[PDB]
Amino acid sequence: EVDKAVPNGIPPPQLDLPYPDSPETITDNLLKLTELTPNPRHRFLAKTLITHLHDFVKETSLTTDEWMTSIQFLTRVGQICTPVRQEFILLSDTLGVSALVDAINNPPVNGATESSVLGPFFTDDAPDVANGESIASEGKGDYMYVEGQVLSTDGTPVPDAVIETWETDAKGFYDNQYKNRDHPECRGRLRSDKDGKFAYRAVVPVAYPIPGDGPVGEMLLQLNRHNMRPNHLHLMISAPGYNTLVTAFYPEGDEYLSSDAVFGVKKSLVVGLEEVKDDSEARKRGFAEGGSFKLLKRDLVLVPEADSRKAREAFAQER
Amino acid sequence: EVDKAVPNGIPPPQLDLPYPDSPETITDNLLKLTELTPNPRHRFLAKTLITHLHDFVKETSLTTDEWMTSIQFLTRVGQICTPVRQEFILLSDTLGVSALVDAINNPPVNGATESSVLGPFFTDDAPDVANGESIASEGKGDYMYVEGQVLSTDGTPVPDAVIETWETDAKGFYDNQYKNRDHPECRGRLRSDKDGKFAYRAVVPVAYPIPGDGPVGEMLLQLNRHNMRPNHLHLMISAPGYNTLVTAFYPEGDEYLSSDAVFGVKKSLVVGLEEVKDDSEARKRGFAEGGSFKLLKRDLVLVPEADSRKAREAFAQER
Ligand SMILES: CCCCCCCCCCCCCCCCCCCC(=O)O[C@H](COC(=O)CCCCCCCCCCCCCC)COP(=O)(O)OCCN
Ligand SMILES: CCCCCCCCCCCCCCCCCCCC(=O)O[C@H](COC(=O)CCCCCCCCCCCCCC)COP(=O)(O)OCCN
Ligand SMILES: [Fe+3]
Ligand SMILES: [Fe+3]
Repeated sequence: EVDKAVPNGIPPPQLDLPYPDSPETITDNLLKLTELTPNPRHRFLAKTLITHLHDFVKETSLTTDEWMTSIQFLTRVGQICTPVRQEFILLSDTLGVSALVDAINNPPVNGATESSVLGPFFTDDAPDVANGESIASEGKGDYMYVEGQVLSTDGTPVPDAVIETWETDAKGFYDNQYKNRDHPECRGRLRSDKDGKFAYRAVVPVAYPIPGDGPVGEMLLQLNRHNMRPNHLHLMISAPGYNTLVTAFYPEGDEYLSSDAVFGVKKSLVVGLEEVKDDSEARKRGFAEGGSFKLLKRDLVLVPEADSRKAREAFAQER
Repeated sequence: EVDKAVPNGIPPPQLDLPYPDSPETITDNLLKLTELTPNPRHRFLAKTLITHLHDFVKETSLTTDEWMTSIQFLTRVGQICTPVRQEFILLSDTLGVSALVDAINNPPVNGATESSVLGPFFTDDAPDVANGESIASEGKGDYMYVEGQVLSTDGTPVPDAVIETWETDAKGFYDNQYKNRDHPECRGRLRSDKDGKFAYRAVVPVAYPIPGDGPVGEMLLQLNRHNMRPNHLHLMISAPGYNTLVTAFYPEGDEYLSSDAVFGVKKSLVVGLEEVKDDSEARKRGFAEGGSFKLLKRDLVLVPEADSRKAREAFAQER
């Protein structure tokens, strides 16, 4: 049995739509119809999409089998998605779309910190961590210290900003990739102080794979691409009056830096960690075993919300 | 909990991939990587796809919310697909892609019969119907007679071709849209005779809606488009040595002819049914109530398989 469908009530259009006598007329008629779309933003998106879609098909002479393979692929991508897995985001990520959209929507005007992709490992349950405390238990990897200031593009400190941070442990796992999730690990939620300063202890993150077991994984193998991300520390900074910044810093030295499978890496976000070999200083910062630590010293420069919106709308006129 | 992912074993590429310092470099790097795709057809498809995708994003300055809406839409489309519902095909259909691909892959060489979309109502269980017999029980709608000849493009009759035909009843339902499907209705499987001739009784099909209750239905309403198909009779003709023809004929007089929601209609496939007001002839053809019938007289011209393939690859030279 199959459902009886129901007419949606839209009338036959009063437009000149000649019966297609060649493949081009399909496109022409569809584009004519698209002009009936009443929201002009929707109309623009629809028109531009259709043109690209039809041009793609014409340029490639897509075959029946290739079209059907595409259909089945897109279907399987949707069907593997769950509240804990977003294969369509992963497809957007690996095809560079996520990163391109992210850039366009968060233009780094006036020397702002650049954004980078969020990925799937953010949790809204990270513990509160005071400045100087650790997001990582002892034994989760090599010591790293992170510090800087949250500032406006004009240089003014931003107090009370919320800084969410998360990363892998030394094995390349986020805390929710373990069976025993008794307590959060390698993540924290901080607040910039009254001078906009923040500091915390952490571990040196490591490279890791994105999901290669579903359709996106199959695609990467046909493209002879890897499914790896280089090491990074995630940060998300929010503060009323500013454009929320979702970003990451990528330590130098990782062989995947130039070929991030999701195009998170940006030049300004690759950081050279400083080796601090000063046992006294290490212990004073609260590293329990002292010795030495890698230092990641970086400010987080936020764009006032009105400036971000203005930049985006002004740049969208060019394009 | 989330799965540990696994590296796919592809190495970091030895390519010059500068860390993006502007959004354009995302695209440049992705296109460079794409050259590692080993199958040159895949490489071509991937490259063309990526360029269109990235151009679409740049031209529109797609917003974060629009991107996320798209993601969620595509997800829902996949998730509603089942063995009995293909919402991705419906999306391809309503955006004209299915019809465009179908045309390109079944070029009407030497004025052969043009193809048209299959839709979802084909069944491989249709009963055998002898020439002159009916695919429709009495009381399923207005009488129609269908006849013609199956031929090669050189004019040679094609004997023993298998002709699958199906259609709605006068209420606009296919047989599998009813609770009681004890037996097939308004469908049949014929064989062309030794002179390539076929003939059968049927009913005049009627306009009907495609599924409007899923994501594609929501999209059509935002585009101020209807979800209707004009009246049509489906045919699928197969014969060893020839390109299988999936087509449909669309009776004149239907207000949706110019605006088929899935772009099945083609100029050559619109047919003017002849009103035969001849009680005697109606009875002689086996119409039980006599009176009158509409006549659909159309030949089915098949392309020899080698010719179809040649035409397609020659046309792909242009593009
Ligand atoms: C907007 C204008 C531009 C759009 C125009 C076209 C969109 C629809 C048509 C898709 C065309 C398909 C051809 C692309 C091929 C690329 C990869 C080729 C290699 C390959 O074999 O990949 C298989 C299928 O991948 C695939 O099927 C990849 C499909 C990619 C889908 C298109 C983009 C998805 C959306 C991205 C994010 C959405 C954000 C919203 C803006 C993987 O399968 P396999 O190798 O295991 O087996 C089948 C192999 N013979
Ligand atoms: C070869 C295989 C082929 C497979 C088929 C091709 C696949 C191509 C991709 C199709 C994506 C279309 C998704 C649009 C969903 C819109 C409908 C959602 C439901 C709903 O009621 O949403 C409304 C949106 O309608 C609207 O937005 C109506 C306007 C429709 C515009 C369509 C273009 C939008 C951007 C899509 C980019 C995808 C990249 C290419 C793969 C309100 O929500 P809203 O108003 O906020 O929605 C704006 C963001 N779209
Ligand atoms: Fe990550
Ligand atoms: Fe139909």
